[PDB]
Amino acid sequence: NKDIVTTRSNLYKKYNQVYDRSAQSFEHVDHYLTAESWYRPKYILKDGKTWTQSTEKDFRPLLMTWWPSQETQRQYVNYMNAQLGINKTYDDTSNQLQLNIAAATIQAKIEAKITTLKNTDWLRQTISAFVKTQSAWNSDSEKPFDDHLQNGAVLYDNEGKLTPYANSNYRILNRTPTNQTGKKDPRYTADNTIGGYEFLLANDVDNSNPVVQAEQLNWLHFLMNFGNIYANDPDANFDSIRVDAVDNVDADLLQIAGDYLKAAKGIHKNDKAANDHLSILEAWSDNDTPYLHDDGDNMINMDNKLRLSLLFSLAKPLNQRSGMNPLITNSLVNRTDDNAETAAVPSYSFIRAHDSEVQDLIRDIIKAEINPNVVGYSFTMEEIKKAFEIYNKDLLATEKKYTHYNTALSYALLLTNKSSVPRVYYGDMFTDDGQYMAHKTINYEAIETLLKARIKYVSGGQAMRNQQVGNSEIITSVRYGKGALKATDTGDRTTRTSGVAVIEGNNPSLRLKASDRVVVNMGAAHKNQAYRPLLLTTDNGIKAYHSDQEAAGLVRYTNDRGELIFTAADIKGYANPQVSGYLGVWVPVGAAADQDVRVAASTAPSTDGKSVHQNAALDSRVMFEGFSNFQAFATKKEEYTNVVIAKNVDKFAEWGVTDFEMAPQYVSSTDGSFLDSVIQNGYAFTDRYDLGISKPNKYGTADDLVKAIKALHSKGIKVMADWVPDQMYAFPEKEVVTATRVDKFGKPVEGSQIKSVLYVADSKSSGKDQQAKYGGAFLEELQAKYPELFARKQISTGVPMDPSVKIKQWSAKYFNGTNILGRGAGYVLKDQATNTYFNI
Ligand SMILES: C[C@H]1O[C@H](O[C@H]2[C@H](O)[C@@H](O)[C@@H](O[C@H]3[C@H](O)[C@@H](O)[C@@H](O)O[C@@H]3CO)O[C@@H]2CO)[C@H](O)[C@@H](O)[C@@H]1N[C@H]1C=C(CO)[C@@H](O)[C@H](O)[C@H]1O
Ligand SMILES: [Ca+2]
Repeated sequence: NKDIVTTRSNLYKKYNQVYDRSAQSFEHVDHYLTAESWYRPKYILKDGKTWTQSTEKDFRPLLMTWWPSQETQRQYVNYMNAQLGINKTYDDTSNQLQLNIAAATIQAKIEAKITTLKNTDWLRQTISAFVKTQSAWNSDSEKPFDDHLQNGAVLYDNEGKLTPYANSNYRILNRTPTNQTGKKDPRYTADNTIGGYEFLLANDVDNSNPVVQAEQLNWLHFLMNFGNIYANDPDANFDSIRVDAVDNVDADLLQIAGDYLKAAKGIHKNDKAANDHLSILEAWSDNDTPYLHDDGDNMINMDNKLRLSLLFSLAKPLNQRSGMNPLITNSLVNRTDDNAETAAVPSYSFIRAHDSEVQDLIRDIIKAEINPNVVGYSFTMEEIKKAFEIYNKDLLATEKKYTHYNTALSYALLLTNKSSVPRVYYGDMFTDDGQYMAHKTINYEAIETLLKARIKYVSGGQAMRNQQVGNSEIITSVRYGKGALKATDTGDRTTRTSGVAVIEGNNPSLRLKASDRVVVNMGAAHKNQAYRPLLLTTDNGIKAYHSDQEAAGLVRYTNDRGELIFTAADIKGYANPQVSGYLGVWVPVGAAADQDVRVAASTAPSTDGKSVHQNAALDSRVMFEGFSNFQAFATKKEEYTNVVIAKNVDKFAEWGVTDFEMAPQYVSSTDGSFLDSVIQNGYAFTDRYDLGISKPNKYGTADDLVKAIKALHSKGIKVMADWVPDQMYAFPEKEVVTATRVDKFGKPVEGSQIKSVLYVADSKSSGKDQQAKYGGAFLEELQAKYPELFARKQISTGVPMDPSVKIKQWSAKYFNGTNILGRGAGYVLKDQATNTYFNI
């Protein structure tokens, strides 16, 4: 209640009283005081000598003259004595007068050191360190930890009497696509659970708040007009988006993004529009794909079934590997005989991504050889570097203990499968660490060969076969050639010189019997035809054939029925750094050097109520995830990722890349509280609009980004922006909130001292950043052009988006809560007499 009276505390107690009752003599947060707060007293004991008359800019720790309890005063006195070379300690029976005289001595010698040592910085550090020793002011009162990635979270109370500026009518949690109405959707049964959880990392954005929802749409419009807005260059806009962390945010965002793409880009009218803005989800629940399909196929999800199938049938260690038939049937699309003009559901397919099956491997290495107590993905840079030593040796072993086997086999399937958009991971062609595109992996040659051949040969219907041979099994996968959807189609000239056969085994012990025959039906267009190898497993790796002349001596022929026939002389198991099993790829002889069997999207009207259609034109696309979490930091400008991308767009065009998925371009925060802010990938940020504008991002300056987008567009490659509405990191201004310790679903942890309790968070942006410039700056334009976006009543809330408020400054009122900050349950100071919080 406004008046810190200093009585029976410190011998010097009438000089230490507060300068005035003004708030400007206290370092306060929302007019509360913290254990680390400093204040301006009336007099300063200058050099610990003379009670200097004035105080001006002379702020001193409040813990120098005031304490919450006598026990804390004693702890402070013992601590500060040790810090200042005063060899006296006071145990739990010493009395008040002794403590006040000790505190006076400590004050005097503090002021001596302040005038000796130039500044007060050391005192800030020493006071905060002491405060961290106190359980009411550190992690101890925030325990027990839980399986939140960062050990826990607190949820901000919607009605806090002491913090009404942080109140909310929303904070509706866990409204995943499965759980969007607050009840588990009865349509979707592949996932038993509620399909996600609200609290993932750092400060959790409340995407149930209509004002926030509107600001998310503002941001989306900004990214898709980045060229126009920042550089007045319409050739430098992002073309599409990736929706990050779908299962940790309110699913209303899916309708908002879809609606926006329909209204602003017309993706629902024809395939040309849709494919010009092909947008994706990172949505891990198996309900998300049927959900997104019922929603209109306005975006596409990953095929997680196919992914797991590749992982467990090919990538895992030999003794943990599953049988091979899942590669055919355990997918969105059963590829036994895929003869459809248009598959039932669109999707993209991958084996590794910047996060998936990379940071998992680094964590495995750390947990098993460095620090067994590693928490989630909260690595230190030192742990990361020691782990990449192990990782990089394992990559080249024949017997891998940590990294994937059979990468080239995985890509042989991904890049010749029908009915999916493959997404190539950067770190599978180039090293996961090091400078951008500086070092090829051992699989670069095979993968590049596959990408080029995909342009030239991959089209038509598909047939996958699983054949038990000798002591093991193989699969064949065949594409019939352009224009041949069914195996009986005899084709035209281009059919004859396209199509492909892939043969794989996942067991190095594979031995065929002398009587075994692998009869690969190529299709009715390929009777009595010469075929040559594209990829062949060898003893030490994979031989790639880049031309018909490079393979001139290995030609073989189909019989009169269009069958290639293989025996033990052709197929056996191998064990080398690239293959644990067997891989062979064959193409028909004689395709023109410029043969291109891809197909452009039609402008014919769409008539089935979906926007994206998995047909030959979409199957003609290739997505490229163009970064690695663990890229080195550029040492000179020519090593900047976006600079290098601009310098190699010819390479991406020759690989058939149609969609370049760039890293998130937001300037990263540097708090190091998660992997993303340690290696600074772009997913941990404080300013949604700072795309390398105030400072370069890890990939270059904003002009480097503009030039990279233009260079990609100059080859017809579309460019994808990473929409990250889940969380934000490292806000520069503190705020006092009413909070409750919770699990990642928002359920309160009992036995917790944080329960409708004052808590100090970092949750205000500066008001002088890009957010303050652009926040809500396009809502009037968007409402004017597209009123129906603001008319829709969103599913989770029952109301429209609310664009009547612009978010120029983030504040706790717009967030569900935060990961625990190690500040404790009692950081906000109370008058001990009245058990009342101090306020000004
Ligand atoms: C942090 C990163 O992963 C997050 O999701 C993880 C899931 O919680 C895992 O369980 C795993 O999914 C399995 C499902 O739980 C399971 O039910 C099944 O349906 O599918 C999986 C097993 O087959 O997947 C994730 C492991 O990475 C989170 O949802 C995801 O969005 C996160 N990655 C992006 C987001 C951020 C934060 O902005 C960044 O940390 C990353 O770099 C982004 O890529
Ligand atoms: Ca969330």
